[PDB]
Amino acid sequence: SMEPYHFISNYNTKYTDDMATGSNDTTAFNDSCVNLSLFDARFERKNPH
Amino acid sequence: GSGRYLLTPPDDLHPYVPSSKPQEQVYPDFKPWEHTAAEDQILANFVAKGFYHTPMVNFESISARSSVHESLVTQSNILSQQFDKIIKIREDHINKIPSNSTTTLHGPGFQLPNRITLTDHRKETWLHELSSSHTSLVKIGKFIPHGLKRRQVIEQCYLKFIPLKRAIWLIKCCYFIEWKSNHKKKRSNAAGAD
Amino acid sequence: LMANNDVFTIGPYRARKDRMRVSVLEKYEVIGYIAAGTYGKVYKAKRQIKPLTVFYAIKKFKTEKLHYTGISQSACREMALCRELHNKHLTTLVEIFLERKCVHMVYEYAEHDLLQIIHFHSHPEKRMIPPRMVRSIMWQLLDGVSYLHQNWVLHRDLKPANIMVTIDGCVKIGDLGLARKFHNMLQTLYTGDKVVVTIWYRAPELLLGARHYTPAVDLWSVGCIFAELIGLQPIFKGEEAKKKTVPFQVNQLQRILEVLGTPDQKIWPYLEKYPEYDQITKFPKYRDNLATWYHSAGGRDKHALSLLYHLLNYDPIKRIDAFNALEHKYFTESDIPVSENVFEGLTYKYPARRIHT
Amino acid sequence: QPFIKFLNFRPPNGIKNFKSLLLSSSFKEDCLSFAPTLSQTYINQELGFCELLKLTNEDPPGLMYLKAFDKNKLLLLAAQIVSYCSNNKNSIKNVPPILIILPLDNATLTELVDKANIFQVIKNEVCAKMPNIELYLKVIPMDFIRNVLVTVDQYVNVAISIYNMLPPKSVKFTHIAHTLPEKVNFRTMQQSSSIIYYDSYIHLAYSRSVDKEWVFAALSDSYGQGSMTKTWYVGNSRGKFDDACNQIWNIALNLASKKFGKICLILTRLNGILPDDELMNWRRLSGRNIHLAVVCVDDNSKISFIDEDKLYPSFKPIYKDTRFGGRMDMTRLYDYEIRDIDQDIHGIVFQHPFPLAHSQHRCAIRSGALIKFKKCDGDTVWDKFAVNLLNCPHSDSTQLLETILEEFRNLAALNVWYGLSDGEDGHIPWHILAVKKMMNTLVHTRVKIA
Amino acid sequence: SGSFWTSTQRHHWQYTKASLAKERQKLWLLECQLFPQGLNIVMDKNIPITHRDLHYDKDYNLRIYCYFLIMKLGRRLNIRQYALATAHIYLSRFLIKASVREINLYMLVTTCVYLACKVEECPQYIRTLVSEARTLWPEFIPPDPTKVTEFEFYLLEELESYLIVHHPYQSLKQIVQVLKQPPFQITLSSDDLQNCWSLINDSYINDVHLLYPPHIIAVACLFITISIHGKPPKNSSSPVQIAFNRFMAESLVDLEEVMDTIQEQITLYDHWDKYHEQWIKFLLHTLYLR
Amino acid sequence: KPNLPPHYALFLKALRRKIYINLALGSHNKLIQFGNACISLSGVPNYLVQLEPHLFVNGDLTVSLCAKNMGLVPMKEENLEESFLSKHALYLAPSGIR
Repeated sequence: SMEPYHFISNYNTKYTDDMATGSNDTTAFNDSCVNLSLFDARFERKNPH
Repeated sequence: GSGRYLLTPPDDLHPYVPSSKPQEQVYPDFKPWEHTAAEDQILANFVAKGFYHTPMVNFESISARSSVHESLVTQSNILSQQFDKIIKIREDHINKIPSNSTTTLHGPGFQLPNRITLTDHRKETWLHELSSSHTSLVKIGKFIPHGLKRRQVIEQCYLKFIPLKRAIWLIKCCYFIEWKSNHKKKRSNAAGAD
Repeated sequence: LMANNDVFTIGPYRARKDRMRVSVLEKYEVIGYIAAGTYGKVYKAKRQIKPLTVFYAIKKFKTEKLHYTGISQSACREMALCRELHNKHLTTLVEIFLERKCVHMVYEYAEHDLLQIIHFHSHPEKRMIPPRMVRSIMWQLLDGVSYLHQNWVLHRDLKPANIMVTIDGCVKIGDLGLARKFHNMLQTLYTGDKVVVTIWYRAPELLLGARHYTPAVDLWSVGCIFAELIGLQPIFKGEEAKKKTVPFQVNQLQRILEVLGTPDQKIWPYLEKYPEYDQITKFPKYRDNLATWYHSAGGRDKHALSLLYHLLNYDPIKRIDAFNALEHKYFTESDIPVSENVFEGLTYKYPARRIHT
Repeated sequence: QPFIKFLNFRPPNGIKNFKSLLLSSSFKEDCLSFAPTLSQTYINQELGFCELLKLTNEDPPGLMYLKAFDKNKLLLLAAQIVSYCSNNKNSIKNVPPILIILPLDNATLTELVDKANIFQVIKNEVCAKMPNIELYLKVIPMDFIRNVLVTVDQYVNVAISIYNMLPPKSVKFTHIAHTLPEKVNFRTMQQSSSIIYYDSYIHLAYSRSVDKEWVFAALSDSYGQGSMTKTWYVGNSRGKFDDACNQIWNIALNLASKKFGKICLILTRLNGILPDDELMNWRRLSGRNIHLAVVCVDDNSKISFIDEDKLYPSFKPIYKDTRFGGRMDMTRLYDYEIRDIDQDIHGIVFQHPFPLAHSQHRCAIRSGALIKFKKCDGDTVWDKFAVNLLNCPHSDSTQLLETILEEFRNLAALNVWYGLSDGEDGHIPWHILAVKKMMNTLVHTRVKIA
Repeated sequence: SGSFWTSTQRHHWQYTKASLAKERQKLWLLECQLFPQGLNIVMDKNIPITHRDLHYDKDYNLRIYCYFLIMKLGRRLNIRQYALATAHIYLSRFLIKASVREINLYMLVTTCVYLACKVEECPQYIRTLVSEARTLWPEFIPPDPTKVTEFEFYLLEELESYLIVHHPYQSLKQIVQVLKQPPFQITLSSDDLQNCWSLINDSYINDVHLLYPPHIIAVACLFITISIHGKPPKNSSSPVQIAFNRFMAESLVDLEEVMDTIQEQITLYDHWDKYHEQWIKFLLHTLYLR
Repeated sequence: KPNLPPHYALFLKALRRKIYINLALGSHNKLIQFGNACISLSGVPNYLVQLEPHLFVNGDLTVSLCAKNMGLVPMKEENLEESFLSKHALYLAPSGIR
């Protein structure tokens, strides 16, 4: 239970760059007002055909 | 140039080793022609003879029926357990988003919009900037002035006709920044005073 | 117990196939025989239904020049390579159609070739080609041969006949006659071809009978193309030759020597390993007149000289590949930009193709 | 699901776009404030562009404050809309689907059917003057417009309830992820009995009312992909009933001609009773085209297991005094997950077959159940959803029952993302809940044939 | 192995499993009205007749005989493996769009070996080719090479000029090149490299190459070889296995295709048991030489 | 099991009828069989109690109890007016017909 002044639609981000910037740049990806690992947020990436 | 060259790149493709240095990693099923040293050594040592490469493994063109015989009964469960271990390693390390924060139940990142020391001119125009219905969201959310008393926030909100969702965002932002500031300036932390 | 020529074979599968086909009298129609290829004839194809007139071309590989001779290597390699290779600088193969006897490929029809440009400049008014047009055409042809190089497929045919241009000035190197994919040579090149690209544009490795010629022979052909385009004459307009499986082209080597000069062990490291290197020792010893031969042309010096040095070098280790030739102080340094459309500012129609109706 | 605004979640299957037209007659001063904020909360999440409609005159856009909804004003409004459509001639096909939002002045059935009549009159007067125009109907209660306690964190759900009506109808907000399995289990030589090991199931739920007129149906993939929901008023006759039971199999085979092969459709009869006429129809229509597996489904707790223990379900110590567990998260072990109760279903497979809750002419084989606890402390009955297998195609029916339950849990968890119900029943699969909502709120209208 | 992405194999063939099933169903509905009679099989008179689907369709029973006969003609003529692999690809791509109860199989095999040897730059003249096809099979082949080359013409007609095809062997060479790096530092023994090459050589049966890229087939056969060499206390010992698990996981070559390829190899080695030359050879004999 | 033979579906009806008759006789004449129910003549429970017999596969003859909260209220002489008969649905009690 967070107090209801925690759930703010966050806009001050810094993920206006591209994906695969280096490796494991999830620190600037998981930004919201809940950690994404509280849902088991799995990435999906495959070699396409 | 006029048109872009043919460098033959891949489209969006994961290399065989992402840990490698970024310019000598071989993409899967992907090999363009490039001038190198072994090619000119072959050309130098193999004129007047003709060059062709016999394959690496001796005894090609033979079915593996009497080579891997009992791959059904005795030897399927080992394959199933090894592929289960590969699937588990994949789902638990390669794709799962790691929460690298040990403070609160937010994600890493998520900073509050930063307070700037603003005088009444730029704040007076910024509240008029909020009041329209065509303005952006990122550029406005990148900054918010401080010292905004609640009387002035609610007063200019119901006086300048701010839309409802942006007004709720502004009130929640003032709520959160006051809560974080007052939780910062706390000398004593007893059971009940936090 | 033995078989005859009446056993059960493909026969029923013909019938189920032969009711529903599409012919060259149905999708397209003919206009006029343009005499390009003697071995395989070329025709012009009107689309069968602002004006959007006839702009197609048919190659009809009737090799009998009877009862069903098979496909040739020059047709099989072309049908294997042209159908899947695709670029801005290649002729687009629209369709294959297989008639009662032979094969009918349909590509796009082009406005003119480079040989028609040289023949337009063969009238004795001598409209020497402006350097902007020839350097833009050179850039576009080198990008086309770059795409053809990097996908692991050689190109042992490069003549000004089978290099095209069009309206909007797009160079298309439109003939994969003798190309091959050299990734896994199960049989080497000398055991599979034994002769190469035509006499006026071959390479000194080929003239000295190399059995593992490297992919730089297209670069020598491109340099001969550019020397032809800068002199309005083929640079080595060679003389043809007559138990040895080669006629050796004993006059073409004399021509390419007396234009460029002799080699030795210091401009060519492994010529001693050649089959008939001693057969080069029966000529005189010329120095060069390369800068003099460029001096007997237009005055656009100091940057075509270095490129014609680098391309026309019989050091097949130190020859210059395509992507390292697309920056050689000719397209970065500019006084008018190299575009894709080569016909900007030049406002004349090099006239249309001679159609034998 | 309720964090869908506070995570900027956006649908994977692309956007759908429309143009809106609110059509109210009661209170203009509140719908003027309602329509732009709904269009703005539909634009502000990447769900397409709802460029709301605009006519010539002084009306604020996407609105027409009429009074006395009747024939002449609807005819003039249809003439106005067809004049707009004659104006905007040259455009793409997917830019113009339009929809009409009508406010229910009283959230009942007698005015829902009248607003449906009003929209049908508008579509009839529009279609004959111009074909190929495709407009739709959305209804909203008036209270939800003029209650000032309606949060703007709630319109988001209403926005999703437009996104599941646009003409790409069978592609919705999200579907099941199709993850890798837990155990690999390479299928070698069997054991060699007549076991099948199917590849793609197809779920179907049909029902028939107590009076023998209405037939409701819903069809879904094993991941909730190819959804169809339909209703047929058969009436007193028995030719339209055979026609509807043929069309159900028609749509089922139409979806079946999309997958691999070795495919087993599972048709579930609602409300216990499976009579003989429907069984004669489904035995006539079936064959070697597909393998069926009949299933009887019971929602109401006629058999009532009452739970009485204090120790196992560990939300009960946290609900008893809110300090028993009550501990800190120990935020260096931070690998947790917010697990919402009312969507934590437990599967039961009974030891012996059970009688059906109605129709004492046929018992079952291999009964099972989905069971959802109540978020409270102490002895109380738990909610349940009884599944009863009746006709298995192969042998080893217990494996088929466990596979049916493992598919039914996914089809139950899908029902919140689709706008089918709120967080009130995470135990019922979504197509059975759709059939139950239709046969709960649609049998009461009486029909006349003209 | 120039570039498999943006080639013609990734575009105009190599369809998914539902498209292959739909094309096989269209083939079945094409051959339905051809002969509803069946086959008059006689040995002891004895004349029963199959239903249209009891066997001799394209399910499993003749594919192993097809690969065996292609490989027999191959090692008789002594040409390299890439030509026979391309001939098997032409065989499968022709039998997808045409039935086998109307086409002489041995001429189709010799025709496919001829076309693949011509297009992969290792030519075989028609005289020695049809002489070997006569000296191995004294029946089922006419002395006229013109019938063989008309079969060549219609085979070029059916697979509509899509001749060149990338192979899993090149990607196997690339994988065993990249496994010699400081992230892994492993190398197989030459007997297990031959075992992986033989499994790739064996996987041209069982209808997998029309669905997946070839590097997935290379990774599947190499995984079967490595995990069947590693075991013949701790569970996942012999850290060649551990480095290969980390290579397959850390590289994003995806799963759920390798699973299908390994399961397809298992069902191929299951179907190899109930296989006999007698019934299928006699069925060919009574289907052509009645 | 998947379709009952027509002696088990009669044994169940006989057992249910025996249970409802004995339950009606044991009580003080205050409870009739409504048909798969036993509703009191007075309005004391104001719900339907339903006894459903069943026999399992190992021979465990059990009865299941149900309590349907329908609004079945008994009516009397002081209800035969328009205000009650206009908006109620009547039912014959020991059979279940309307």
